[PDB]
Amino acid sequence: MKPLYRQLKSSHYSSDYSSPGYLAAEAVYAEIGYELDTLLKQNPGYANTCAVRMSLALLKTGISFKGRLPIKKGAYKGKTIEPGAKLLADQLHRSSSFGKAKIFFNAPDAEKGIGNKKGVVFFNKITNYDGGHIDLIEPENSLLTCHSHCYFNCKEVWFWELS
Amino acid sequence: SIAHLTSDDVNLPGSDFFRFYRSADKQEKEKARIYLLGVLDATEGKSWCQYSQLQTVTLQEFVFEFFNKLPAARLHERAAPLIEEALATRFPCK
Repeated sequence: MKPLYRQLKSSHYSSDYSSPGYLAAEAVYAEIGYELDTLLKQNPGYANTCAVRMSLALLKTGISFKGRLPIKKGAYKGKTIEPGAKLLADQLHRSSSFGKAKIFFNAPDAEKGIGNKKGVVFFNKITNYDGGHIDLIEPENSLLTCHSHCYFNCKEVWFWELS
Repeated sequence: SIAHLTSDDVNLPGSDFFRFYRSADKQEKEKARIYLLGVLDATEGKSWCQYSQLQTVTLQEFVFEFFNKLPAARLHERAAPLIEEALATRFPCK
């Protein structure tokens, strides 16, 4: 069943170097039995870790999903990580206990729609980047802030509210 | 050292950049990230590749990690070439 926002955040490693929840990509990959440098040589795209981080947060909160990257070490050995943001989002949307996301087609709609709520956000098709970004979002003052980074410069914003 | 980052701070040392880059003041951190943006735009597609493959948060993380592991002696070098080195060595154009 659907996790509380604070529990999910507590199991989520921010990729924002200035965040109190920060953990670097080398340490993130090491936890699941991968060497960052090996992965980067296969594909530079592995440097983008938002979906890796979200996958891990989901596992740590007992949420089921299919991933492509097998976990080699630690508590979740035998489970899988989904390293692609869109693929992970598509799965949470099409087939999970989060249910279907609310879909916004522009940033103003997304900002008004999310409002004072918190939960999981997916930024679909970011300007100047071939892909998206999945993260946690919550209000701070009267602005929305993401655990790692917000990308409202995108085609669509998907949102799953958490309590 | 430099007190706070301004557009007049040419030949910005690595140590000063890295201080502003980590600032608790959100406007100061943003200014440092904009200095970075200028360096990124000046070097992307030339010494390192590339925007289509790498998010800005990704670029920012790897720049931080490079600076964070840098021997203290190298922080006297100019911020821009250090940033360039960080990305050129991990994400070369192929």
